[PDB]
Amino acid sequence: YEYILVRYGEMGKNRSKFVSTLKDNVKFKLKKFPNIKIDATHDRMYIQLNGEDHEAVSERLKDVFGIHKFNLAMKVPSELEDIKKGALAAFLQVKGDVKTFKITVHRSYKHFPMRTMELLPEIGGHILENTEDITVDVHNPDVNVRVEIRSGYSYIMCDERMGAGGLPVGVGGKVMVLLSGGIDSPVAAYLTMKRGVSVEAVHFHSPPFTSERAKQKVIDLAQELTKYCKRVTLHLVPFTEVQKTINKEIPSSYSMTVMRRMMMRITERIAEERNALAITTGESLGQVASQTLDSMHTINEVTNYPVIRPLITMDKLEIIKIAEEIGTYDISIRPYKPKREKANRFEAKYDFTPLIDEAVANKETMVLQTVE
Amino acid sequence: YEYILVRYGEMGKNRSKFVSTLKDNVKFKLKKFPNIKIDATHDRMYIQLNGEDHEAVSERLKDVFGIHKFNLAMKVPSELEDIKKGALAAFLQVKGDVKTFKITVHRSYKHFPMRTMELLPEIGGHILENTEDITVDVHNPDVNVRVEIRSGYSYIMCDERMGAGGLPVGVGGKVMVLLSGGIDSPVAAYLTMKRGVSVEAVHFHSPPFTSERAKQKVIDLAQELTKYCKRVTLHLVPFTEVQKTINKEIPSSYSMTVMRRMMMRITERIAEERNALAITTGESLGQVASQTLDSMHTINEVTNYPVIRPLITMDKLEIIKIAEEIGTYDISIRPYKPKREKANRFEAKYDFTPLIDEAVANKETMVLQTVE
Ligand SMILES: Nc1ncnc2c1ncn2[C@@H]1O[C@H](COP(=O)(O)O)[C@@H](O)[C@H]1O
Ligand SMILES: Nc1ncnc2c1ncn2[C@@H]1O[C@H](COP(=O)(O)O)[C@@H](O)[C@H]1O
Repeated sequence: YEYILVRYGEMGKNRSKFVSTLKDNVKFKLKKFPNIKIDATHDRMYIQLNGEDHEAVSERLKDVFGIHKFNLAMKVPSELEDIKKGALAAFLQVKGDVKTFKITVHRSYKHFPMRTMELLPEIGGHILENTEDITVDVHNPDVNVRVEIRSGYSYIMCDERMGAGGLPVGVGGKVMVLLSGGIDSPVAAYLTMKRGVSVEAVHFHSPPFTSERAKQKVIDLAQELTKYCKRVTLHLVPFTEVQKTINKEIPSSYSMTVMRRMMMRITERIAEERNALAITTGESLGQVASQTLDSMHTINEVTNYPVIRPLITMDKLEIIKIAEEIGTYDISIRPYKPKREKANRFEAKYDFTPLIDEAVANKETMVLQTVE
Repeated sequence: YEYILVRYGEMGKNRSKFVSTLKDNVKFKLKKFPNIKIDATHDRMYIQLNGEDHEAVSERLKDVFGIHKFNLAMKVPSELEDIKKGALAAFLQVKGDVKTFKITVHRSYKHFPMRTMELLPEIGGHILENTEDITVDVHNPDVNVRVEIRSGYSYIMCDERMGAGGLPVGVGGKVMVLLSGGIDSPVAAYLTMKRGVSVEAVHFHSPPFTSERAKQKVIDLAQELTKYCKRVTLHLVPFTEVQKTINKEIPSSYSMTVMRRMMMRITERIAEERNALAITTGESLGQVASQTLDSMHTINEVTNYPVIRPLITMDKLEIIKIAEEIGTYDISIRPYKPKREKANRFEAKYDFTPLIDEAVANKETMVLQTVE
C-alpha cells in the first residue's frame, strides 16, 4: 500500500548499467502515475507510491522486462508498535479467501532490541485480536506476513507477484529486427527484447503490388510490441524498384534468393546507420514455409553481422503459443537449393549498389508507443 | 503385437527424402532386432515385428526424431471373425488398470460388407464374452479399441505412444556444431538434430594446458548425443600452437577475441571439407558467462556462414531443463567491448594462415555410436 519493492532478475559497472536501464524503463511505464518516487539501489528497487493506486501500478509493472518479482510493502518506523500496525495493514490489503496466516521475520538490523523468537507471538497476537474468523498455520498458511527489520524503517509484505523476467530492455545493446506480417517475426522481436536487447524494426514493402492492409499489419505488430519496451522504431523500406530490377536482371529461379540477399544488404546498411550490432529474423529450420539450409547459406553470404535467429530450432506450436501469449497472433493471422556460385554469377550482371543506397536513403521511420 | 505403425511428424520429392531418411534412422536403431521388416509409404511406416519383442522395439523407437506417434497393431485378414479376434488380442496386450473399453471404427475399405453401425456391437460383444469384470464406456473408456478396415487386411490397436517428434535426422542437411564442456553446447547440438539437421561436432582443445579429463567430457557429451541419431562424428582440433602464438602476437585485452575468431575461421574451413552449410554454437544472450553483443559482433566478422544459435534467447533454466532431460547435464557439470577495427589491426601484425591450415590438417576424427 505504501511501497512496491522490485527484486531484480540476475546480473560493478554491469549492475549500474542494469539498474539505471531498469529505472528508466519502469519510470517510462509508470509516468502516468506522477506522484511515485523511485529509488533503485544495486540490490533492490523501491517504488514509493505516495497515494497512487498500487493495483494500477502493479498491472503495468508486470510487463516490464528485468523484474523477477515484486512486493506491495508497508514502510513503517522500526519499533514493535509501528511494526505491529504495518503488519495488520499489509494483511488487510489481501483480497481473496483469507482464513489463515503465518509470520516470518528477517532481521537485517542486528541491534534491534527484541529477538525474532519474541517478535513472532507479538505480531501474530496483534493481527489475531484485530480480525474476526482467522487463525495461524505454520504449515499451510493463506497469507504469509513477512517482516524485514532494518534500522529506522522496516518493511512488511504479504503480496508477492511474479514479474516478466528477462533483462531490462536496452542493457544488452541494439539490433535491427526484420519484421514481416507472419506469425514468426514479431515473436522473434519479443524474445530479443526479453534478453535485454532493444530492437528497431525493419520492414520491406513494395507499395504498388503489396497492399496497404499488409503494411498496416506490420504497423499493428510493431504497435503491439510497445507493451514490452519504451518505444518501437519502425523503418519502412520501399522495395518496389529493387523488386522490379530483380525481375528484369535476374533469372527467375534465383529472383527470391537475390531479393532476400538485397534485403540483408540494405538491412546491414541501416544497422550501421543506427549503431545496431546485429540483425534479428524469425527464420526457423524445417517448417513447410521455412527456408532450407541451402537457402539460408546462400543468403547469409552477403553479411558477416550476427544474425540472431530466436526461433531457429523452435516448432510451429511453441511459436504460436508465444504469439498468442504476447497478443500478436491474431494480427499476424490477417490474410494478406540455391548455390552461392550462381547467386554471385547472376548478380554480377547488374550493379545493385545505387538501388541499395537509395532504398536506405528512402526508408521512412515511425516511432510507436503504448497509447495508455 | 504383430505390427508397429508409425505416424510421421509433418512434411513430392520432399516426402521421399523424409520417408527414406526416417526409414534408414529407424532401421539403424532397430538393427539388433533383425527379424523386423519395415515398409515406409508416403503416409505411414509399417514395422512388421515377426515375433520381436514389441516393448523392446517401442523403447528404442521413442527416441527417433521424425516420429509423431506410433501404435502397436494387429494385422488381421478382413472379415468380421478375424477382426473380432484381432480386437481381443490387441485389447489383452494392455497392461495397467483395465476395467472399461470403447470401440471406434474407421472404414477406409468402402466395399466392406457390414456397416460401422453393425460392427460396433459385434466387436464389443466378442471382447465382452471373453473377459471377466469388464464393461463398455462411450464417455470415459480405459482402453480405446480402434479398428482400421482396409481391403484384404485390417489393423486393430489400443496402445498409442508418443514419439520424439521433430524431423528425421539428416533430412535438413548437415552443420558443424562447436562442442565444449559446458551445459550449453550439447543442448544446442540436440536442438539442431531435432529439426532434422545432422551435426558433426568440432572441439578445440589445447593438450598441454587443458586436461585429458576435459577432453573426456566432450567425448562423453558426444557419446551421449548418439542416443538421438545414427552416429556422432567428433573432430578434435589441436589448438595449443594457435593459442601460444596469440599470447605472443596479440595484445592481451584481445587475445580471447582473436582466439574465438581463429576458432571460427578453422571451423569454417572444416565445414567446407565436410560439406556442412552452417555452424551451430551454444551461445546465448545476456547470461553472466555469455558474451556481449559487441563480442559476438566482432567474432562473427570472419565468417558469413550461417551461425545457428538455438539458445540465443533462452534463459539458463530452460537450457538446464533440457540438458537434464537429454542427460548431458551431469556430464557438463564435471568441474574442469571488442571492436572490429582493433581486432583487425592486431591480427594484421602476424599471418595466422599457416596456423589455421595446419590446425585443419591436424584435426582428429572419432565416430561415436550408441553401444547397445
Ligand atoms: N517484407 C519483409 N520485411 C522485413 N522482413 C521480412 C520480410 N519478409 C521476411 N522478412 C524476414 O525474414 C524472415 C524469414 O522470411 P520467410 O522465410 O520469407 O518467412 C521473417 O521472419 C522476417 O524476419
Ligand atoms: N573449446 C571449444 N571447442 C569447441 N567449441 C567451443 C569451445 N569453447 C566454446 N565453444 C563454443 O562457443 C560457444 C560459446 O563460447 P563461450 O561463450 O566461451 O561459452 C559454446 O557454446 C561452444 O559452442
